[PDB]
Amino acid sequence: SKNVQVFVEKDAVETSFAKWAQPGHFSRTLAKGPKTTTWIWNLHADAHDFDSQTSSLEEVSRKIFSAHFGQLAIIFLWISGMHFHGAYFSNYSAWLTDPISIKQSSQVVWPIVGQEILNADVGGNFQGIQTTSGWFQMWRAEGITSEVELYWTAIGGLAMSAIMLFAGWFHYHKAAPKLEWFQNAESMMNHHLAGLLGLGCLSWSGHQIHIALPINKLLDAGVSPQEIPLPHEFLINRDLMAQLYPSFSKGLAPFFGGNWGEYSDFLTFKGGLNPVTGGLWLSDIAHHHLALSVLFIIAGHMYRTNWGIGHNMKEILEAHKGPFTGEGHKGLYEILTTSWHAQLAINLAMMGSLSIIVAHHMYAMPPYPYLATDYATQLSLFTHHMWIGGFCVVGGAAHGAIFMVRDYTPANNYNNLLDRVLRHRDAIISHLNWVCIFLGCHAFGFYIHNDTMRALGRPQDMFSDKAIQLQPIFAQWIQNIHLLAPGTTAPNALATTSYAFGGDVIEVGGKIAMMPIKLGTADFMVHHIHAFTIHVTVLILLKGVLYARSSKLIPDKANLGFRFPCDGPGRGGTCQSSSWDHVFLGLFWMYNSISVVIFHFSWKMQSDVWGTITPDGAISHITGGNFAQSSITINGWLRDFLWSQASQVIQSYGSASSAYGLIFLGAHFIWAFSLMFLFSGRGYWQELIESIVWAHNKLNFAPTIQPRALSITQGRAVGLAHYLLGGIGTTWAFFLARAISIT
Amino acid sequence: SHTVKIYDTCIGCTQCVRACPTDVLEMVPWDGCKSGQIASSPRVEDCVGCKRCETACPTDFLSVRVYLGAETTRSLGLAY
Amino acid sequence: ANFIKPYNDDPFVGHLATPITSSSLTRALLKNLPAYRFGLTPLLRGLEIGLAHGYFLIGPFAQLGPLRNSDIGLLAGFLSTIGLILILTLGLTIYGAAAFGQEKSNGSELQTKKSWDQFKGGFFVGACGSAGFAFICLSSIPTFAL
Amino acid sequence: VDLDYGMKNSYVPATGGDGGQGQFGAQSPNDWRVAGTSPVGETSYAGAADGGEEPWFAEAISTVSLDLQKADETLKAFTKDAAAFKIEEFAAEKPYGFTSSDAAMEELVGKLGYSKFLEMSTKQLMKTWGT
Amino acid sequence: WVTFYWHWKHMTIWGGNPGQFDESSNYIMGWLRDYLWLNSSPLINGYNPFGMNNLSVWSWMFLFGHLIWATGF
Amino acid sequence: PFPTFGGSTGGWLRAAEVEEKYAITWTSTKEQIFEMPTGGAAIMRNGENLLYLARKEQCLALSTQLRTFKINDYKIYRIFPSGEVQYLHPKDGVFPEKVNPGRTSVNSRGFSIGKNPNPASIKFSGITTYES
Amino acid sequence: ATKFPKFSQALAQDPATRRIWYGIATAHDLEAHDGMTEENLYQKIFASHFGHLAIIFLWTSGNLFHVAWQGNFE
Ligand code: CLA
Ligand code: CLA
Ligand code: CLA
Ligand code: CLA
Ligand code: CLA
Ligand SMILES: CC1=C(/C=C/C(C)=C/C=C/C(C)=C/C=C/C=C(C)/C=C/C=C(C)/C=C/C2=C(C)CCCC2(C)C)C(C)(C)CCC1
Ligand SMILES: CC1=C(/C=C/C(C)=C/C=C/C(C)=C/C=C/C=C(C)/C=C/C=C(C)/C=C/C2=C(C)CCCC2(C)C)C(C)(C)CCC1
Repeated sequence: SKNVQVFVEKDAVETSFAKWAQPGHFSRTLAKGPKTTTWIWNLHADAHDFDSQTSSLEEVSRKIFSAHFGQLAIIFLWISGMHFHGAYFSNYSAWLTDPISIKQSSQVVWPIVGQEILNADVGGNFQGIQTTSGWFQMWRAEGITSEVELYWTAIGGLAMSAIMLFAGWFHYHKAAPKLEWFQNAESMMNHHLAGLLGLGCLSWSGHQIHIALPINKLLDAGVSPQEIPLPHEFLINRDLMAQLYPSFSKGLAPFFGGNWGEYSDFLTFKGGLNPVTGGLWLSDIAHHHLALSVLFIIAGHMYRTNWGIGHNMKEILEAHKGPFTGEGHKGLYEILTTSWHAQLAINLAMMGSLSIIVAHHMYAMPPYPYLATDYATQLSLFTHHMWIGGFCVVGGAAHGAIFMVRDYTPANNYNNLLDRVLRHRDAIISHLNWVCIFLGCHAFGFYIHNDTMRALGRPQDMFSDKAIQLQPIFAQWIQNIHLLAPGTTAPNALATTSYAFGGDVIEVGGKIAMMPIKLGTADFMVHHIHAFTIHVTVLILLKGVLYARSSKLIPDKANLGFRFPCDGPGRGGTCQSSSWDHVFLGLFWMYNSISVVIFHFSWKMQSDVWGTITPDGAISHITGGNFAQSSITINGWLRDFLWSQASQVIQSYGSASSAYGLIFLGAHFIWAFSLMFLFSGRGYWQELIESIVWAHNKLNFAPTIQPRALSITQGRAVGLAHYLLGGIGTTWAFFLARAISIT
Repeated sequence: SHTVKIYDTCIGCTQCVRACPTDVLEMVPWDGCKSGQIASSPRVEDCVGCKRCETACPTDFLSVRVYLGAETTRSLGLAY
Repeated sequence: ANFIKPYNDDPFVGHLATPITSSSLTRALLKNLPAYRFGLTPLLRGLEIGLAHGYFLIGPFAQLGPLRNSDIGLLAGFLSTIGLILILTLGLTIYGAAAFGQEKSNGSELQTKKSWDQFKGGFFVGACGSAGFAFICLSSIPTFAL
Repeated sequence: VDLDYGMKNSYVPATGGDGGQGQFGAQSPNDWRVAGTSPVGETSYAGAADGGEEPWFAEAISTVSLDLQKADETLKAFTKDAAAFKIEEFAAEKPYGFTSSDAAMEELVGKLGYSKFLEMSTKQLMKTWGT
Repeated sequence: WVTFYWHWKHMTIWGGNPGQFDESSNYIMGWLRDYLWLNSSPLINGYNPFGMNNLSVWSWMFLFGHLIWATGF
Repeated sequence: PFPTFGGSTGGWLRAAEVEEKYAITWTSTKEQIFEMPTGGAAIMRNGENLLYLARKEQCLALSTQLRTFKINDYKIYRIFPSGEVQYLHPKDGVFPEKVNPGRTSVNSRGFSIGKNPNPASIKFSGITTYES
Repeated sequence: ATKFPKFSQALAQDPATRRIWYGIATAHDLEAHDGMTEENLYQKIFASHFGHLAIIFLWTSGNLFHVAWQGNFE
């Protein structure tokens, strides 16, 4: 009948604790029982690989839907806890009254073992750990005002968490959807693009227009939080709103009529940052979401469902083919509607890419009240979202490779774009290799050249703004374009989207919130290094996807799998030739890439933006503008950045920042610890274990689960894990400790 | 190039000859085992040194041993 | 329409006939280059190649070298170029010895010892002379103004 | 067909650490170390293919191929001994009204082709040659 | 480890403050801050944005070493 | 009799023309799509098929795939630059995994792996323990 | 052998760059060279030792010379 219908099987899986007591039930091999320690590790590594646990897409699909509900439940509990801790263990009320002086804190340590030192004198007759997630600013923007409200949102969160968990159980054990239900992309997109995003934005705009905007205006004006009317009061008494925004008097009459102009009071396109709080005007944010909402809702009506009108994605994809691309995009629809791994690849890459964009756009255009001046929170958020993004992007590549090895079928892909790509893979990889070498030699060479020149007493031969100069002309041009846009290419706007492009210095509390950021030779040099790092990462990852099934060296790599240790010592050596290993190596380069980016942000900002400005025009940046002539050499980074900005962590003992010092050291230890897994091999360890077991046997006792050394692949994984934790952890402490002081 | 040797502990499981990626091993008639067959390495000039054969042997210690040695284009798996 | 086809109609060779690989433009340019052109003797082939490469090499040294701002900068640039040409010539000599051997017969085949030696000689003369020409040209630059 | 063409190579097995020439020789008789590309109207790799107007891609012009007819011959020559052993055993087992090994071969291979002949047990052969 | 111990102990003795080692050598942070960090100031300033001294060669080699070490990885 | 393929950059190189080359042949009952070791997809012809590769392993890998299609009549040859051809697999007409009377043992040692001689004993001899 | 690793036919007959790399790092393992008798081994080692001694003395000579010609000993 209808193309789109709901098909669900009742009572699919019985709920019992029997399987719980039978570890390894999901796998046929593991189910037999443990005979060596490898079984234990394999149990945990194959837990969520449903494709290998079952051969039916319906079953795999059912598990994924329910598992997702589980994650949602966890996320809800997390958010709930944060709000609760902000209601019972925080100084929000005090901060709300004096946001500039009091420091945000929402965690308190018990008075055990001198750990109390960690409870700092943040302010407002309160002692606790200074948090840096930015909760206080967000709550202020929403218009919380009280701590009772925080408690209630916490309760809502707990309730929501439970509902999600029930949903997971219900849709797996009692009402499990069939495969036909899952395979309805057009419907899903229509619903998710119009309901989840469109209605979501519209609903949020409602809160912002009726509750947040009015309260925040009063707060900024000076009204004491206790004197601001309760949220419900604004919703009921239109007169009160009319006082603040003199258009609510007209009511919704202007809206139904075409006179949307009358609502210019609260819907505006001002641009720039609020002078008092140093954040984007909420009026603009309200119009933003309202506009986006309309767009999303309209977009949700593009695909056919059950009424004839609409587009069928298959047709659109197949029609787009050209002279240089054979059958074009034929075959892609089936792939994306019959392979979860393929979908995850695209979705995961885009999600990670978004996080990176959020990081850039959220510092240049501060979105929350009193966020820019809080340097600690700004740095924390930028770095956090930069990392999340990197991991996700690499993950997308990984799952893309899993697709090629597990779901790719030659029959369904003849002369399509995918086939043609795999037919000239040598050309693609060869060229990218060259691009990477070119960029790397030229970009890093600049730094080495400068180091040598400065050391040889020849400063006039360096690539600097005072010698041979490499100016970023293109970027400088775009900046000017964006600066002059308000009033020209953007006539109805009133100010620059960001003061970074150009403008005046916005200061809040004697501290600089935003200032024009200029680009010179040093910036050129660093930006091109970023390009090199990203390009190399792509090379490793793309090579893995393209050569996943076969290679000149190992023609039958596909049969070996996605995660095999090697093929042997032959052919000169075939170690680490799997696609999994390419992901393994890619993560190391992603670490390098992101590390450089976050360091660039930290030094540039502390040198050319952040700081204090006097009543008159005197700007004193935190580091003093050293970036221009010091970041052009490697010695400069080691001395004027790492060595100098690390004075805080190393001298944190005896203070509330002591934890960071300990973690800094601990992270270094873990990083080094990992190098033993990354440089050694299973053979040595297995033999050592044999001798150790001899001792236990000599005393008449030994485990039946014979002790064995970690697999080759696991060894690499353990090493990478500790390596990443240690490296990121070290910077984490370094940044946070430094930031607390600079703030 | 490489040297592959078979020992008397073979049981004629044929698993090794079914794993070689370059047809270096064969099953020849023999009387020392119940199966009445033993493995041989007639074409070691095509051994790449993968050691897949060894991984397939079921005997306590490999009855088929591959000792890596002189390297040629064939043994180094060079298509170029 | 397919603008990419198997090279030489061999579906199994490791190459493809793309617009870049096999277009009238590419074919024409490569056919008339000194290296592959028809009729040129080994010496002349080297000469043309050398004349071309020497002229553009004096620039980098002259404008970005250690003594660029010195009055004798151009002279220094010339000397540097000559040095680089010598290094490259050593390479050519050594390559020929290893690739071709010690006694040859075919003759007039760039790929023989005698022909290679002649080719190398041409390169040296052309390169050094070309660099000198650039020195003379860069000594006084025309503004082409009426 | 020179069955020893491959064996007749320049490779010399070392004392210890080398499997040897094996069954079909360890290396090609010809040396891969040939020259590079040459100008139009010239040849480099001995019996190379003229690149015509595109000498740069001459190495992509195939000159080495397999004739299907010739393919049959190589199959027969390299498997001659095996066929001999097979027919010999068939002869040993008191063939019905046997004639000559060669004659029997022709008769037995006239039917059951040649490949099938090579893959058949003496028992099956005798059953087949009952007539 | 052996060489670090000898150097730091002697450095403090030569400097006239044997106490620094005596008290800060008990925990790891001391070694990092009062030895590696404190005594690296002359080296990292062999060549700076303001000039150079005879320790420039030693400064350059220090960075050179880090490169080779990491390249090994 | 070449299968239908549109070309790839993963085909053979100079070695195939100056050192050595390989070729596989088989017969099919239907036109079907297979994946070639070089990279890509091709359609076999209804009948005889011939394909050239640069390595024996590449050829034998394809044979494995062919067996899935229920094709067991494949033959592999090595063509030298001068035109000489060597029949390589199935060498005696019978696949190696099946014992064929008439095949002699090679490289066989009549003792357990642990009975090989001690390295010191064969010092300054040139032979190895496993060849001793 | 007729290639770079004259002491090893195996490496010499190698068609790759390994021939060069390994020949350099297996040069002083005289005991494993093709056709090595114990007598020759000892004799070659003895001579090699003379060379090492010479290098040590040349090194010492240089220090004295450079200090004397370009130093401030007096
Ligand atoms: C500091 C340590 C270090 C260095 C320098 C390199 C260097 C390199 N890695 Mg690498 N890598 C490292 C650590 C390092 N790695 C670690 C720890 C890992 C483990 C995860 C890896 C894993 C890894 C992978 C998986 C990949 C690389 C790749 C690369 C290459 C990138 C291409 C390039 O920029 O060439 C330029 C190289 C330079 C060193 C630039 C500096 C050299 C000077 C400044 C330029 C001019 C010098 C000139 C050429 C010669 C001068 C003559 C005279 C000095 C004698 C390059 C050779 C990629 C590759 O090979 O693709 C191309 C690749 O795929 N790396
Ligand atoms: C993201 C979630 C999250 C996180 C990380 C924290 C973290 C913290 N909370 Mg908190 N909290 C949360 C959510 C969260 N909370 C929520 C949602 C609520 C509302 C209910 C609260 C309510 C709350 C209160 C009321 C208090 C805290 C406190 C604390 C701190 C001490 C935690 C503690 O009890 O240590 C000690 C840990 C324990 C006593 C638990 C015992 C350990 C158990 C037994 C191990 C688990 C057994 C294991 C799972 C067995 C498996 C069986 C199988 C069936 C699974 C710590 C910083 C305390 C604090 O800060 O005091 C100053 C405090 O008083 N929280
Ligand atoms: C308009 C209807 C609608 C909405 C709102 C959603 C929303 C969602 N779907 Mg979805 N879906 C829909 C229709 C819809 N779907 C249809 C028709 C199909 C079949 C074609 C699917 C098939 C589908 C699959 C297969 C999956 C999803 C998933 C998801 C979640 C993605 C994760 C996320 O963004 O977290 C955002 C989280 C929240 C916003 C939390 C709230 C979530 C609740 C359920 C919102 C319900 C409305 C709420 C009660 C508000 C009522 C308004 C009232 C107050 C006035 C998200 C909650 C994924 C998932 O994780 O599911 C568990 C997933 O795997 N959907
Ligand atoms: C949307 C996110 C997402 C989802 C749903 C999946 C889902 C899946 N991935 Mg995948 N992946 C992702 C993101 C994701 N991945 C990312 C971002 C990366 C890049 C790092 C990868 C890299 C990756 C690889 C390389 C592999 C998978 C595999 C798998 C499959 C099995 C997972 C498994 O073994 O479970 C078991 C899960 C675990 C054992 C994880 C436990 C957590 C470990 C111990 C790390 C914990 C670190 C912790 C945070 C540090 C705390 C520090 C503290 C102690 C001090 C499954 C389909 C595997 C597979 O076979 O696919 C078919 C596989 O080989 N994925
Ligand atoms: C890789 C990056 C890099 C770059 C660009 C430079 C650049 C320079 N260095 Mg430096 N240097 C570097 C790394 C680098 N250095 C490193 C890593 C070290 C440490 C070993 C040094 C150590 C060093 C010293 C000690 C000195 C220099 C000097 C110089 C200058 C002289 C240039 C010269 O003679 O080149 C000659 C260049 C060429 C002959 C060829 C250039 C490449 C051509 C243009 C490529 C053309 C490609 C073409 C477009 C392809 C398409 C063709 C098609 C269209 C037909 C110049 C400013 C000298 C100086 O005075 O300093 C200012 C000097 O004394 N350098
Ligand atoms: C924070 C949080 C949360 C949340 C909460 C909320 C979110 C609340 C709210 C709720 C709400 C409050 C909602 C609302 C909604 C509304 C809406 C969504 C509206 C709509 C509209 C409409 C539907 C309209 C329609 C129409 C039109 C279009 C026009 C004409 C007429 C009509 C009617 C037809 C929770 C607790 C969960 C958890 C924790 C966190
Ligand atoms: C981008 C492009 C292009 C290209 C360009 C180029 C690449 C150029 C180059 C150019 C060049 C690179 C040139 C060169 C020239 C050279 C010369 C002009 C030389 C001369 C010499 C002479 C004249 C002589 C000398 C001598 C001798 C021989 C010896 C004795 C002495 C003397 C001195 C006499 C075109 C436009 C096409 C088009 C588009 C694309």
